[PDB]
Amino acid sequence: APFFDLGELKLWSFWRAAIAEFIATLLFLYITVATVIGHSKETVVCGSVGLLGIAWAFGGMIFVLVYCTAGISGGHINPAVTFGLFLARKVSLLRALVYMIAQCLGAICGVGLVKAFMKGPYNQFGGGANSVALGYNKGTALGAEIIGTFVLVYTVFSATDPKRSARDSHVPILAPLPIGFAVFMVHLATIPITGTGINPARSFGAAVIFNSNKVWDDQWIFWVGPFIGAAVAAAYHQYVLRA
Amino acid sequence: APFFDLGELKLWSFWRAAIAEFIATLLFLYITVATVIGHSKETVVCGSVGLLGIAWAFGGMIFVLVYCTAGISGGHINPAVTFGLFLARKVSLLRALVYMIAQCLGAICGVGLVKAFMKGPYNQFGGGANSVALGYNKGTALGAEIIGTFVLVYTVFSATDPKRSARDSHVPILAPLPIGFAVFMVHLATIPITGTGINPARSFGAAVIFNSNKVWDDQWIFWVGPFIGAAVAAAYHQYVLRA
Amino acid sequence: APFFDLGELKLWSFWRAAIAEFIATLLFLYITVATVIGHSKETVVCGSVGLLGIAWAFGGMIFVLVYCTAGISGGHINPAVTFGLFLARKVSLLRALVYMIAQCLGAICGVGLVKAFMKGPYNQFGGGANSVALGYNKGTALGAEIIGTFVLVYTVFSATDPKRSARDSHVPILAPLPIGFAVFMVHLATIPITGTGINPARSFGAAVIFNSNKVWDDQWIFWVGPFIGAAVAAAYHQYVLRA
Amino acid sequence: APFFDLGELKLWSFWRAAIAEFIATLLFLYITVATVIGHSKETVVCGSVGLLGIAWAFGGMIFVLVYCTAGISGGHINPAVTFGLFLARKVSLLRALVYMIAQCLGAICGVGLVKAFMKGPYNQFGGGANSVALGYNKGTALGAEIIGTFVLVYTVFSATDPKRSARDSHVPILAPLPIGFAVFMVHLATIPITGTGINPARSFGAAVIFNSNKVWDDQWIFWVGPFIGAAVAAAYHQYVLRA
Repeated sequence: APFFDLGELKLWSFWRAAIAEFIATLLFLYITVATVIGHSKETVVCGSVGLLGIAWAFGGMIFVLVYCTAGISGGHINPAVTFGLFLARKVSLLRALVYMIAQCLGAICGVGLVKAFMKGPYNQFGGGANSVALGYNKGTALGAEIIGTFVLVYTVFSATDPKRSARDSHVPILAPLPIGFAVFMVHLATIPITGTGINPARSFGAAVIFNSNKVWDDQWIFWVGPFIGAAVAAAYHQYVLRA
Repeated sequence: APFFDLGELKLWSFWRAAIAEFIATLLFLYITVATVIGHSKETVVCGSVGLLGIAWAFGGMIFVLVYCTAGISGGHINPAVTFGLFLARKVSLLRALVYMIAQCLGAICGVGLVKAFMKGPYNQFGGGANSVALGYNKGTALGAEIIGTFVLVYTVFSATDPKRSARDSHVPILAPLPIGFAVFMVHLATIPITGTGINPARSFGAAVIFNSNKVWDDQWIFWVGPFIGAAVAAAYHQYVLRA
Repeated sequence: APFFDLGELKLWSFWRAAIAEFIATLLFLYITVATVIGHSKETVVCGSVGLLGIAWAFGGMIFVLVYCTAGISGGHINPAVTFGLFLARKVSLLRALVYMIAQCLGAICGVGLVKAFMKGPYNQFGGGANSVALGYNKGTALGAEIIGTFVLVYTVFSATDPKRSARDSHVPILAPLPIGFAVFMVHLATIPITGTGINPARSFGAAVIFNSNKVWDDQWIFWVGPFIGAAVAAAYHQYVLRA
Repeated sequence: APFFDLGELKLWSFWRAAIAEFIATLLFLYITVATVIGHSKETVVCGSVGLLGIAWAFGGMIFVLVYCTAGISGGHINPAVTFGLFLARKVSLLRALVYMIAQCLGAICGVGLVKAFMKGPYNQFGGGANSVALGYNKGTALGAEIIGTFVLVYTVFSATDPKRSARDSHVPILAPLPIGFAVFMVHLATIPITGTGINPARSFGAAVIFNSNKVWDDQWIFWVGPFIGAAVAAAYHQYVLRA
C-alpha cells in the first residue's frame, strides 16, 4: 500500500473531502450532544425525548450525514470507519490521516458549539462525554466497544458500493440507511455501559470540551475499543471474501 | 437572475404548484400542532406520545409531504428551503414569493384548524408556537435556529435530483426521506431551546393563531435564524461545488 | 363506469385479491389491537410501548401489509382507500364491494383473535374500539377523521404507480412506505381525539367484538368521516390533475 | 426434494453461508439481549429505552443483519424462516440443518457474551429468555407465537427476490426492511405475552445461558409455535400462488 495514490494529487477534491468530513462531524456532535444535554437537564419526568430519542439522534444523524457526504468524501464521519477501510486497502494512509484530523477537529467544534449554547447544563450533566458507567469495569466497557464497533464496521463493509466511488477517488460510496440503523441499534444496547463510543472522534471531542479527569482516564477505551472492532470487521469482510 | 422565467408563464402548473405548497403546509401544521396539543394536554404521566412522538410528527410529515409534492412543486413546505434554493438560482424570485405566500397562508389555516378542534387546550398550552425557552437567551436561540436550519438546507441540497424536475419547471425533485430525517434529527436537539422553528411559515402560522405578545417578541428569530442558516448552506453547497 | 370490467372475470386472481385483503386486514387488527391492550393493561408506569409504540404499530403494519399485498390486490387494507380509488375510477364498483366485505370480515376476525387471547384485559380496556374522547364533541371528531383520512388518501394517490398494477388487473401498485408513514403521522395527532379511525373496517371490527352502546353510538363518524376525507382527496388528486 | 443439491458441494461458499448465519445470529442476540438487560436494570423511572426501544432493537437488528447477509447466506438469522423456505423448496434439507445448527450456536454465544459483560443484572432480570407471562396460559402463548411467526414468514415470502440469489446458490435474496419492520411490529403486540420468540434460535440461546426450569418448561412453545406459523405462511404463499 503506498502512503498516497494519484487521487490525493487532485487537491481540489481532496481539500473538499476533508472539509466535508470536517463539517459533517461537527454537525454530528452538535445535534447528538445537544439532544443529550436537553434530555438530561429536563425537570419533568418523561418530559424528554428519553434514551430512545438519544439513540435516534445518533443513528439518524449518521444516516443523514452519510447520505450527504458519501459522494463527496465516502461518508465516514468516524475514525474507526476510516481505519477499517484503510485496513481493507480502500483508503491510502495519507487520506486516512487527513480524514481523522478533520473528523476530530470537527468533533471538538460541534461539542464546542453545544457548550457555547448552554454552558450551565452542558457542564452539569456530563458534557456528552463517554466513560465507564457505574457497575461495569474497564474490560467490559472495552468488550462492549469492540463488539459495537464491529457491528457498525461490518454494516459499512456490506454497504459499500463495488462500482461507485466518491468524486475523483476510488473511495466507495456507502448506503447511508443500514449504517445509520446499525449506529442506532448499537446505542440501544450500549448507552447504559459507556454512553456508546464506537467513534473515536465523537469520544475525543466530548473529552476535549468537557475536560474531566475521570473522562480522560477512560478515553483510551474509545480509541482502542473501536479500532480493534474495526480491524476484526475488516478481517471478517476479507475472510467471508466479499469486497 | 431575472425576476421570472418562461416556466412561470405555464400558469396552469404554476397555479397548481402554489396550491400544492399551500395545502401541504396546512397538512404540515395541522398534524404537527395537533400532536403538540394532544401531548401537552394529557393528564397521565407518560400517557402521551412524548417529545419523541412530537419530533417524529415533524420529521414524518415532511417526509410524507415532500414525497407527495416533490413532482408537483418541488416539495419545499418551508420558506427557508425556498429561500436557499432561490439563493442557489434554482427558483426565480417570482416563484419564490408565490411559494412563501402559499406556505404562510397554508400554515395559518392548519394551526387555525387545530384551534377550531380543541380551543381549550390549544390556548392553554402554548398554541404550538415557537419562542425562547426559560434558561436560554436570544443569541443562543438564534444560533440554534441558524445551525438547525443549516442542517435541513444542507440535506436538501444533497437531496436534489440533478436530472429530474417538478412538472413544467426546472425546479429539482427532492429525495423525501433524508430531508424528513434531518427535520426529525434537528427537533431532537432543538425542542428544549425554541420548540424548533427552522421553518418561518410554521413559526408564523402558530404566532398568528396563538397571538401572544411574548410569542411575537421572539418571532424575528424564526425568520432571521432560518434564512441565515439557509444562506450559509447555499454558500456551502456552492463551495463544496456540488449542485 | 361499468359495475365490473373483464378483469373481474379472472376469477382465480379476483378470489386471491379478496383473500389477500381479507387476511391482511386480520393481521392488521390483530397486531394493532393486541399492542393497544398490552399497553393499557400494563401495571408499571412507563412499563409499556406507550402511545408512541401504538402509533408505530398502526403505521408499521400498514407499511408491512401494503408491501405484501400491493402486487396481489393493490394493498388497500382499508375501505376508505378502496372508496377513494373507486371515486378516481381505478376500481370497479364490483371489486370495491368485494374488497370492503373482505376487509370488514378480516377486521372482525383479527379483533376476534385478540379477545380470544386475552379476554380479561380486552374488555376492561376499551376493546381497541374507536370513539369520541372526553373533552371533544362529535363535529370535532368528525373533522379530525375527515382530515386524517384526507392525509392518508392523499398519500395513497401520490404512491400509485402509473405503469404497474396488481396481478391480472388495472389496479395500481402502491409505494408501501409513504402510506405507512402517513398512517403513523395521523395517529400521533388523532389518538387523543378518537383513538384514530381513518379506516372503516378497523373501526367496524373493534365495534363488532367490543360490542358497547357507547361505541356503536359513535360508529357513524368512522364511516362518514373517512369516506368524506377519501372523496375530498380524490377530488384534489383530479384537480391537481396528476393520476 | 433431494437431501442436497450441487450447490452444497460448493463447499467454500457453503462454509461461508454457515459462518454468516452463525455470526449474524450472535450479533442479533448480543445487541437485543443487551438492550433488554440495560432497560430492566435501570433504576430511574423512564430512564431507559423502554419497551419501545426494545422492540426497535429486535426489528432494527434484523433489518441490519438481513441487509448484510442476504447476498451471502440469504439472510435467515432465524430457524423458523429457514424452516418456511425449506417447506417452500427454496432450501435443501442439508442446508436447512446446517443453517439452524449455525443459528442456534450463534444465538448461545451472543447471550453468552451479554452474561460475560454484566452477569449481575443478566441473571437478576430474566436473562433475556422467553416464557409465558403472568395472566396468560400456554395455548394463548402458543397462538401468539403461531400468529406472530406467520406475520414474519409471510413478509419474508413477499420479500424474496424471484431473480437474485445468495452467492453460489439458488437461495433467494430478501428485502431487508419490510422483514425488519415485521419483526418490530410483532414485538409491539407480543412483548407483554411471551417477550416475543418467533425465532427458535433466539429463544433457545437465552434458555441455554439463563438456564432456568421455569424457562425450560416453556421452551417447547418457541419451537412449535414458530414452526407452525412458518408452515401456515408457506401454505399461504403457495395458495395465494405467488413465489
